[PDB]
Amino acid sequence: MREWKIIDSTLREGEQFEKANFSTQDKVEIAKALDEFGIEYIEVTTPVASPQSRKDAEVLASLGLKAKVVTHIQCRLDAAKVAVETGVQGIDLLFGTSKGRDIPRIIEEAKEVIAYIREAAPHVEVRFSAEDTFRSEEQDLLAVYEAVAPYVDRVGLADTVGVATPRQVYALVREVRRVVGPRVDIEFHGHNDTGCAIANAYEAIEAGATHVDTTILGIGERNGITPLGGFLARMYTLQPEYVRRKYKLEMLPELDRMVARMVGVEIPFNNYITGETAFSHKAGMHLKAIYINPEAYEPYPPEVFGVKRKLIIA
Amino acid sequence: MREWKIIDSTLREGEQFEKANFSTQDKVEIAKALDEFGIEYIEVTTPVASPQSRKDAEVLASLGLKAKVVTHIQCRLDAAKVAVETGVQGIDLLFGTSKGRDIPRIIEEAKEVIAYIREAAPHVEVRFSAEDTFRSEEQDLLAVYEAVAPYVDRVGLADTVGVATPRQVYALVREVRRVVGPRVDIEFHGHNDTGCAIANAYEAIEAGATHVDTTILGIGERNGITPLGGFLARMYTLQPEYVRRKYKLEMLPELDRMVARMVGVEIPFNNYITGETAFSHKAGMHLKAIYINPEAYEPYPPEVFGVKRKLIIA
Ligand SMILES: O=C(O)CCC(=O)C(=O)O
Ligand SMILES: O=C(O)CCC(=O)C(=O)O
Ligand SMILES: [Mg+2]
Ligand SMILES: [Mg+2]
Repeated sequence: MREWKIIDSTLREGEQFEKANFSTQDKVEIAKALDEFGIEYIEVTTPVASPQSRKDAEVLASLGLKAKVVTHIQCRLDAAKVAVETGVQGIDLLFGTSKGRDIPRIIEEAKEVIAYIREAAPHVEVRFSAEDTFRSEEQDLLAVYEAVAPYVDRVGLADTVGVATPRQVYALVREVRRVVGPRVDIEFHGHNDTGCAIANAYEAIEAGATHVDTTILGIGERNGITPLGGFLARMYTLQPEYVRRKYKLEMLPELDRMVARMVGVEIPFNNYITGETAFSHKAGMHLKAIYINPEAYEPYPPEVFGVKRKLIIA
Repeated sequence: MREWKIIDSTLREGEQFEKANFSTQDKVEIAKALDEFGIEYIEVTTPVASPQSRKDAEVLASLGLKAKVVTHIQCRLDAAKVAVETGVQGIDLLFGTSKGRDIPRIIEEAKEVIAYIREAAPHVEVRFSAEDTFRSEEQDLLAVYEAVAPYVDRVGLADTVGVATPRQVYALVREVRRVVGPRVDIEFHGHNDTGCAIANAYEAIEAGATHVDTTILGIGERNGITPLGGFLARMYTLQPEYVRRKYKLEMLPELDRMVARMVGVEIPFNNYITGETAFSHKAGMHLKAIYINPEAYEPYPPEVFGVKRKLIIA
């Protein structure tokens, strides 16, 4: 069934955006606004990055938000300790691409970090991801995921370089689901270098993924990851009842403006839903249809997301 | 095999962009620049739109470009006459969604318009599309395409409202290929309302499509269609030899600037390849990899497209 949640990573992946320079107060404002919106998880930079990243994690995790606050660390004993001490509700392990590949060792090293966390904070949710998941040799990847999955709440896949294709993502998520079973959750994180972050997230869900990483406006390393708004536009057309129940969709314009303001960008003219142009109609044969029925050339209603259409009649 | 061509529609679909107001000279400049780039087709607004659309079609078709110039008309006898008289090298018929549906009639009406064109201009390439192809009842759609295909050079599919999913596009293109046979070309046109225009174009090609519609920066009705640059980024990662042979890729920045300048927009901060941020790296563990190998977190080389990476070390 198509049930899924969003992990916002504006305060993690989004910090890796070129122009991101979030004050503790910027982060709190973003987190509170995402919580009001209904977002299920808020992921934050590793506490090990700096004394300020640690403090921010500590504060965000203690905000009393309905959303779970989770932090993203390298899969190391070092960083695990720091992470649990911050009070986060979840820890997202990333086993980085080093790595040749000795698999029961990798399995041992992962299970150890995971074991410490269960010991030291049994109520913290643990996710395990290998970096560059879609480009790793698949037998070894599945071998590691299959062995680690009984010990974790979730496994993730990361299209780190933004080159995975929708059918590749669908296929690999299906194989992961087959080896981890129905209980373990499956998270997808995808970069947008080839314009496939939204499509891939969607195919990931169709294949059984339960969690999708987004950032507001898609901010992140390079051209960033799956954007919150474009993702909701995609999901809304397919599950409109579900999506409108889950989230305060009319808040999207303000989330996009807030982050645009803070990182010093303009909202792209063609940005999903909230871009200057998202609902503009011009062709005569289009306009003549919008008068009998606004739906005729509209994928979704603009009022649902708190915006309006423009007609260009001249 | 993965052979395909691009039909640029900046001078057709792109004219339907909210802020598009192209002078005859703007169009000539765009067309010449696309021709230098290596684009195979340039599609232009219907000559029936206004006396100026007719003139522009006439001029563009007579520029002596290597690219074929083709015009997009309603599937009517009226408009066909006007179209051949302009000297275009191709005519792209669109049978609009009216339509209930009486199929041998629709087939008769289409075959007639097509027959006139063969009579009056036997060297003109004819494409047939039904509007809103992915949402039409499939048996009737395939019935019409199958009957019309022996008489045309190409059939197209249009995701008019921008809601088709990548696996739906793949499937329907496969079914169309099955009924039209290996000779007739297959064109895909997709809107970006749900962030799937690039993904869909790519899946269309994997399924056997031979032609993809793009506009520079994706300008078009609403948030527009498959953007030239994001499409090339997608294809380049998969067929780098082929793509770099076909097109002058280092011209992409200037094509994007030219159109941004003319329609009065800024290039999106995260725009594929040419956006301010397309090649910016920040995370410490990313930067430490870019020094040993720039490829480690880069989908494609920036110099290939005439741009540079940015490192954010502080
Ligand atoms: O752990 C993850 O899923 C994401 C880490 C990341 O930014 C990437 O691999 O692209
Ligand atoms: O004829 C076509 O393929 C495209 C016409 C169009 O703009 C659409 O259906 O979205
Ligand atoms: Mg990432
Ligand atoms: Mg269109």
